[PDB]
Amino acid sequence: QYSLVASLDNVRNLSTILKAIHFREHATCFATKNGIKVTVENAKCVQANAFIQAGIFQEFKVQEESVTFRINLTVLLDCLSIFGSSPGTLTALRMCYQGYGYPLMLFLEEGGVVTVCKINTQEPEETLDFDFCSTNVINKIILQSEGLREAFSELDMTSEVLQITMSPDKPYFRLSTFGNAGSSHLDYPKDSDLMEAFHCNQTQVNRYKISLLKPSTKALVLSCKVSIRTDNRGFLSLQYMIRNEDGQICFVEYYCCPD
Amino acid sequence: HHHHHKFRAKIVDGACLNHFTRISNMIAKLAKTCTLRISPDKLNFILCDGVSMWCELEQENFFNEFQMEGVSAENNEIYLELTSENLSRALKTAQNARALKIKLTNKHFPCLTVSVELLSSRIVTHDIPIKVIPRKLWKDLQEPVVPDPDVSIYLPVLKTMKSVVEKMKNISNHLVIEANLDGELNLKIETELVCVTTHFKDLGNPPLEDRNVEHMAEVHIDIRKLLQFLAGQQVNPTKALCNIVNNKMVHFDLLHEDVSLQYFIPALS
Amino acid sequence: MKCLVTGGNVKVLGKAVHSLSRIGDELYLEPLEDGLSLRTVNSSRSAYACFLFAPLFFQQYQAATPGQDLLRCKILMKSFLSVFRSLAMLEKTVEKCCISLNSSRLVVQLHCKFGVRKTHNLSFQDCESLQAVFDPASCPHMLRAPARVLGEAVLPFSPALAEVTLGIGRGRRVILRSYHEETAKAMVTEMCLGEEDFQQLQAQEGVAITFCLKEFRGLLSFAESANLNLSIHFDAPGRPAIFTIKDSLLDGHFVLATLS
Amino acid sequence: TDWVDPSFDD
Repeated sequence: QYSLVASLDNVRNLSTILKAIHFREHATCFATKNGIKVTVENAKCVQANAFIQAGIFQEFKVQEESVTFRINLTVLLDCLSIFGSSPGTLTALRMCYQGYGYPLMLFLEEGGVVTVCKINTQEPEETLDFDFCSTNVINKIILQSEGLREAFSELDMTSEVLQITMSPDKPYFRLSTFGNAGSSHLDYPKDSDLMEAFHCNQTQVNRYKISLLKPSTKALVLSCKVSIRTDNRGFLSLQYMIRNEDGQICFVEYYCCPD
Repeated sequence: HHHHHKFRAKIVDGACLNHFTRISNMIAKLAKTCTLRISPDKLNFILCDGVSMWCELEQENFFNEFQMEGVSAENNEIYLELTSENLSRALKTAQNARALKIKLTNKHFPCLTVSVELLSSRIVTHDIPIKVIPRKLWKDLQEPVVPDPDVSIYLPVLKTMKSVVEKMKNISNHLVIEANLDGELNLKIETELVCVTTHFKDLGNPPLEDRNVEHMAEVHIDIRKLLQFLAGQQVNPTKALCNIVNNKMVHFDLLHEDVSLQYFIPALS
Repeated sequence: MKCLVTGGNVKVLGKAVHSLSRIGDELYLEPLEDGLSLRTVNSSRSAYACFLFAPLFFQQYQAATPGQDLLRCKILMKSFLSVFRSLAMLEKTVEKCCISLNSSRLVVQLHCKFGVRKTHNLSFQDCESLQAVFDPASCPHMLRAPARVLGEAVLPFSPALAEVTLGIGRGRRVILRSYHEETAKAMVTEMCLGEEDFQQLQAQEGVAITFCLKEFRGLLSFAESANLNLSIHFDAPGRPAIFTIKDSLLDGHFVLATLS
Repeated sequence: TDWVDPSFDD
């Protein structure tokens, strides 16, 4: 009967990753046999995708070969964390979506206490397609997230753009901002211990609206590794390898158009 | 600007000292202004806004020295209005202190003077401005008349309630709290976009034209006032009763260690 | 000018900038023969703060800018504070800090772990010297105590308390009392200290001065985290109070006006 | 919409 049935012994395996893309009020959800993909977009330039594969869930059954509904992400996250944001004391989740015109059902249980949520779903609007293929990627860098987490959290937000330079030559990998105070450059050498993979065949310099890229910090903090790619269009791809509380690996992705 | 009443007290027991601090901290959250009642055997903190609060301390259980007298022997009481934050700030020094002295003074103006002895000796003196309430108004500062509840039920873990309520606050400001005589209590918020219901069970009920045990008594309240009360409960009490008068009021009867706390939240509509 | 800072002194420099930022909105830089001078004043110029870093505080110190006159400049405090805003990261990540004059911008390079380099190109304004002489020895009254003692003394007050009164009472007691300018009354808080807490107390009894606590916290915070002694030199009410700290290779002194 | 295509050296 139910189009989508998902269950978790630990609700944080869903809520934690969703928080990393929470920079808009609403989000589009896609449920296939692979798992759940939640998409958040803004200004038709930036898009964040959270991927929670079926293997994460203790139970994940889907009927039709694609179930898509839009929802209030803020309300969803409020409900998923209804028993607190800092609990061996877990909170089980059972997620049920009947179909079009029906609300998303959430059954959360902690210590015998049961919270039942029913969130109405809106008309899904067309999800942007950034058409980002690996066969068109010019430069690619994989970094240890820990050594970049706090340096990124500090980039001057008074600046309008974040300029990313990737090059086979010095400074190899540079993040630049241009705010009121002046110029600021953050450089990572290709020989660095933070640099796990360096594949820059061509010098590329792209600029992106920093307001669009700022929420990706949330993903960076949760990630253990981060992959940075630009293509022949200048489009940016940020992929975050996230290890949840069960040691399982899920992914968050950020696309952003050039400025 | 004279007053023929007086009050002097002292705390030397560290447990009582920390305990006295937690209470002032709790009160500061519930209201900005509070009335302190001093009697030869008790201290009361009174709120009467529209939420009422009756907090009662038995003096012998905190003070090793305690002495007071009202204006008259017949009416041996003292009613003091003060800003809750002032007492809280003053008593934050008293936490893990060596000794605490409190005294009614009138240096520049009538004050509740809190002297705190810190150990290197260092003395911190807080002069808490107080408003002496005339005897005429004492009638408006008595114990609240407790109506017979339709349902009385033991509260769940207050820390669990707080977590649920504060997250529910992010969604709506109108909360329905309901309970029956079958150990069940629900917290319900409901908007056009989302309905949220939290189910507590096996809570138990205190004993004593009887009603169905499954019949649910409820009341619509301001969720911020419930959250106010729950946030002020840093520690889970030895006794936590939830009394509901259907569509009129919820009454919380708490007893933790020495301290009794009566909190009343009126129906919103 | 070129100033190269290494080791623990990097965080120390950062703490000084933090301390100065709680006084004024503009940071004045002036490399001298006896070291780098960082100064500021509050909006009404009723407060004056100065940190002097000895040449040997730096791994490399060149006051002169070859081809230029001697640097006398000011930068927006918030801008300079931004470079050192997280002290916890200064310690863990930053190994070296280089401050130099490129002739357009003031360059601050942070040489960090794993070969990471962060470069700040700050804009500045050529301006007047902020040097002003305030001799402590001219003050009749003084006291000295560990900064942590005074930190404890100020703890009971509200964080929003603007002004505090420092006074000398009977029994050579040192009194800190909250000050309030007068239709609802404010709670008066008085911290009372024994002279045992003080390393030196040279002040007639009955003498009291009222100054800005917010600004006093600024200097005190630096001296606390460095575990240094703090001297307070003062005179009559209405006359400025001079707050001094001394380390092996740096000097810090704050000058605060007092109420009349 | 397509599932994630990890670019990590896994």
